[PDB]
Amino acid sequence: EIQFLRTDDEVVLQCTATIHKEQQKLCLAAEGFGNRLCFLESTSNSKNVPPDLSICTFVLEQSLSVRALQEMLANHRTLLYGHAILLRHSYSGMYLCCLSTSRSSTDKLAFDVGLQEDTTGEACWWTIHPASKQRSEGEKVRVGDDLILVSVSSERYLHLSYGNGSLHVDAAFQQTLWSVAPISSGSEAAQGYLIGGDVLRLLHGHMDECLTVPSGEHGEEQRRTVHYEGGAVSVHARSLWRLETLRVAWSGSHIRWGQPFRLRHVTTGKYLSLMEDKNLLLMDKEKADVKSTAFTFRSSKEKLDVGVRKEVDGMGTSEIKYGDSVCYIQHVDTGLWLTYQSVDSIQRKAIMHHEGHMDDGISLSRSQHEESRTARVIQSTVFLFNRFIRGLDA
Amino acid sequence: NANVVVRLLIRRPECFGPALRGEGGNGLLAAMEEAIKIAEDPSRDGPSPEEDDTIHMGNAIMTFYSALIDLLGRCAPEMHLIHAGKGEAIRIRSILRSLIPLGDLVGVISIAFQMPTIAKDGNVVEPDMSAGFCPDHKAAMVLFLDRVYGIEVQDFLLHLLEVGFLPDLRAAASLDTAALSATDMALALNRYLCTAVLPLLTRCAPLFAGTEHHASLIDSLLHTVYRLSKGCSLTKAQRDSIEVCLLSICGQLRPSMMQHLLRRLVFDVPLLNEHAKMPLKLLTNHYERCWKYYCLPGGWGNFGAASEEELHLSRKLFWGIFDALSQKKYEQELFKLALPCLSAVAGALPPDYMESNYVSMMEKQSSMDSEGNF
Repeated sequence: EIQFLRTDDEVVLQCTATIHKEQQKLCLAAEGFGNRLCFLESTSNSKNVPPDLSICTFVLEQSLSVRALQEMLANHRTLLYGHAILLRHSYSGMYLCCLSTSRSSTDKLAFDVGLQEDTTGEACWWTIHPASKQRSEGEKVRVGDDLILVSVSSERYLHLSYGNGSLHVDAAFQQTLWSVAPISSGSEAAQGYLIGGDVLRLLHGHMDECLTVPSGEHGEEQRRTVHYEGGAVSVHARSLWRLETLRVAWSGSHIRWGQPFRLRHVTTGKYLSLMEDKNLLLMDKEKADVKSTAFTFRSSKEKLDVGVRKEVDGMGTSEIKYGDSVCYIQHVDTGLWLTYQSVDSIQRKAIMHHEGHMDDGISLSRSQHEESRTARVIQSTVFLFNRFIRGLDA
Repeated sequence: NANVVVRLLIRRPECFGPALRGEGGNGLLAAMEEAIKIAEDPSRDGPSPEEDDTIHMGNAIMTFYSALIDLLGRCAPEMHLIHAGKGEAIRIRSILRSLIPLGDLVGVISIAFQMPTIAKDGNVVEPDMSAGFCPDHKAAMVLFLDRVYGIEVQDFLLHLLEVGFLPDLRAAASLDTAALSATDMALALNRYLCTAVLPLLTRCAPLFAGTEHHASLIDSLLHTVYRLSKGCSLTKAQRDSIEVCLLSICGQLRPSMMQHLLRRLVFDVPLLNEHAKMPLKLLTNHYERCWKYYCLPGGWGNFGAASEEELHLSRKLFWGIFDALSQKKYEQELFKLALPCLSAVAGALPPDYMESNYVSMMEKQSSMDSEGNF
């Protein structure tokens, strides 16, 4: 009747902040490539700023008992309270641990939390403990429970640091209640069907032209427009879009018709949006709002709407299928339908018209994991190198 | 019990004191100077409207911090478990090391003591122990540093000796006058040294081998320890502890370094009193261990050979001991102990050694006198 958190599940660790008497939900985040430290990503401002859950999702590999872990170190399981767990960062493939080196956040005793390549040692392992009197050691862990992770290495709880002006995550002797939200489970997923948080290409027309931004012009200002192109762009990196749902919990569930989502350009990091003048334009994460960056997939151009459909907690039912299914993008608020400008590789512009054209359906093609990782690395490298260049110029 | 206590103490960090709470904390050392300042300040130390009614708050703070340090050091795991590699023991020691930095311990050890002083009237003025910094506070820091961090590096050992241990030794030696010997401070400092510092330097004897660079520090340590041993108010256990410490240090020490100590030995051991027995053992052990240095023309390959001034020292040592034993009334134990020393010195001296017609010009009898040795 009630789901239990088991191994091989993808989740996000959440914490509650009460800065200036404001209840804020935050997630444990880490950009594994490059900066090894862990930071906090806000999810309370999802209506105003998109959370980056791709670097917040973690995978639960193993849930061993304490003595079994001790024996192993000397040499689809369900989690139980008092078991040590290994959390793998989904994007990086690395494991959460205590770095044993502190940035001295006004606490000599506290230790930093980061990612480690090797599973060897007791630093990567964390022991989960109940927060409420209802749960006891040995009990199954409910999906909606508050948990307190304890590092085997330093015996320090995973802590939320209010002391510094910027909220930090560290291993401290004070305990913090962490909430585990189920993103997706790999076993329940259906192969070949669209799921949340998946990198894909939007293939349109007869030549299978893919929606893309202009090629590298050395200007992010010029790389902010959207158009249809065909050829090698379909195998290039600037034609990859990440579909991000507005819901935090079960964000990896099967995408259903009429479900709002945000389309993020992986290489540039900007979210697809509609301007006031009825023109598509990529926008920054700070300015990416629901009002402008919300889009839905619809089976047909029929005027009658799907209406309201209740979100279900779980994998859901697979409706949109890669390749076979034909989809039409409609803005959630304005109701406009994505269409080609029909002006004459092809370099045809993409606008949104309230009727559109009869040939406006596009297919979906899944992107390989290596290609998506490479595009994300390109993003994370170009951002840092642009910052370095601007600093050098200043 | 120690593993449970450490876990509970880190679960509730309030028990560590405001200095070690971790946020806005000045550290153990700065807490010690803050307590010292409170101790000299009359307002905070006293109630400010004879000991059961009056708490000295600064001394109470020092005692609390010393007790916490002592408890944590005693909670530190035994070294045999760490050598065997018990992960729990390693984790406990790492937690304690993170809790207490080594620099704070070194600073607190380097904190100086107030010396009782004689006045015009002839009465020693003595600062009351219930208010101020006391050697028992030092003892806890020493115990923590030994049990948790450990002394395994020659550089760290010599730095510690330079900063914190030698000043206390010299103060104890300077407090060896007849009037100041019976003072509370002298007794407390002697007890602290003989219980904590000297056994530490005795167990860290092998680290004293390669100390050619720091010759002056080792010479000063040896002379100060010897004068402290010559002191009178010492107890039997303290005197034995100093004997063992000096014998352990001198044995591992290189032959060339104790040249300055032999100069004071040759002037005191001919007296053949009760105080000369430890010099007898020291001379016997040294001249038995390092006879190659003196007898062989090449000597030890690494240490080398004598400068002929050490040879003159050994010659007059041998002759003084022999003549003093000849004129001395036969005491069986003293005459049984002196003979090994005499034989070792006789073996060490080359049988073809020239007695130096050019004696050392201006010998230091006047600077180094019979009473007060200076």
